[PDB]
Amino acid sequence: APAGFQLERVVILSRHGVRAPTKMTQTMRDVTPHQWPEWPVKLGYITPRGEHLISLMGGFYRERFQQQGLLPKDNCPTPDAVYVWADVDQRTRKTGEAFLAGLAPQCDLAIHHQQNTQQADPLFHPVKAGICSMDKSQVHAAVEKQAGTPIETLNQRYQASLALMSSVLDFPKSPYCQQHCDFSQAMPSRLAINDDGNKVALEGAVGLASTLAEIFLLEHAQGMPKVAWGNIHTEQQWNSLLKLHNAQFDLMSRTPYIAKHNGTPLLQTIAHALGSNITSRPLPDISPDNKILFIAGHDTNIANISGMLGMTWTLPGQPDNTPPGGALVFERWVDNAGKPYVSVNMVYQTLAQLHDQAPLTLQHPAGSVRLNIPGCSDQTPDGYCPLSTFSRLVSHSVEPACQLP
Ligand SMILES: [Cl-]
Ligand SMILES: [Cl-]
Ligand SMILES: [K+]
Ligand code: NA
Repeated sequence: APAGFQLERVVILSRHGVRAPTKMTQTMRDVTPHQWPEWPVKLGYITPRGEHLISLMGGFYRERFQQQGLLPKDNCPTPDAVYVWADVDQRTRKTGEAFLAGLAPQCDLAIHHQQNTQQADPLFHPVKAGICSMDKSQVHAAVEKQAGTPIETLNQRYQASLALMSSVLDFPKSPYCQQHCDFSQAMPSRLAINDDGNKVALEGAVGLASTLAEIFLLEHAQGMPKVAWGNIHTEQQWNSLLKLHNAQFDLMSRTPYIAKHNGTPLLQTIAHALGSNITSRPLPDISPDNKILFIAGHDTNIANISGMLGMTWTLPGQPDNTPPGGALVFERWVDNAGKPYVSVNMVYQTLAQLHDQAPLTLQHPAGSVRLNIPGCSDQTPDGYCPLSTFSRLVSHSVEPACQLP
């Protein structure tokens, strides 16, 4: 950092770690003659390896923040300094615990989360929680705007990637094709919404391939002996398959109309934690002297925040834009005249770092991409957005109806 700059605190919005598939539907089984490999935990759970991998990130964060004077160079942080808010799911709660175990091994720290884990946390899922609702016609129009073309035509944008997915699956030899054969032709894209407008999905080949491609990446990150039945051989193939996943996320999570309805609570919380002079539902029991706020959520949350702030990225060595344990790290810096700024980085394990379970240290670091905020036209060439500007950008991107009551 520049002479005189001081790191005052950090807010980390992290995806959970490596998990088993959330579901394995009959369509997912039917589109390949091969058998999907069994995971060593319940569907949707983080695996012990996933936990380990998150702890490696915690250790990296410890080294980075110690070097910047934010945490002590040895022995436990004071507990007021570090706070975890995790979503209700096993995968997110255990990610929060694994982060603490890497950040502060054998320190007696515990996470926080919503008391009732059987209901949505409106910080992560305000629409499912009933805080606000989307208008179905507006969703359809906003997704088309984001795609730049009618959604029914989306497969035509991804012919090579869909053909590769077909070959990796051996789709033409699949029970699906014995009952219903070209992967793209068989499964045209369409946007499906429930009656209330609170459940939205991209149906068809791109949506399905997005899910499958992420499962292969997860298998790889889990160190399974057979990933995609041995059918992914090259970096180009990984990139081509994950292109479908990143596109699905751009459409279904980055699209600003959707992103602000799902992301308002989190963006307000993050901004407030960085020092924006706004009203935000307080996190229970958080200290005024908090230095590190770690929020354990989902890929969709990171994508929503990216859409609200107009941030886009590609991660060297990591084909998924929202990889397991990848996090947006928001840093509040002040210069020697006491002016506050926000920097934002995407910090992540490369595909190799996941697969190899690489130790992460300052000498052998996690990946990190410094982000441009396009609306922050005063952002410095070295990446610092004046907090006063960041605050105004947040204020214009949030949906007031979706603020936590
Ligand atoms: Cl289990
Ligand atoms: Cl495991
Ligand atoms: K900028
Ligand atoms: Na999945």
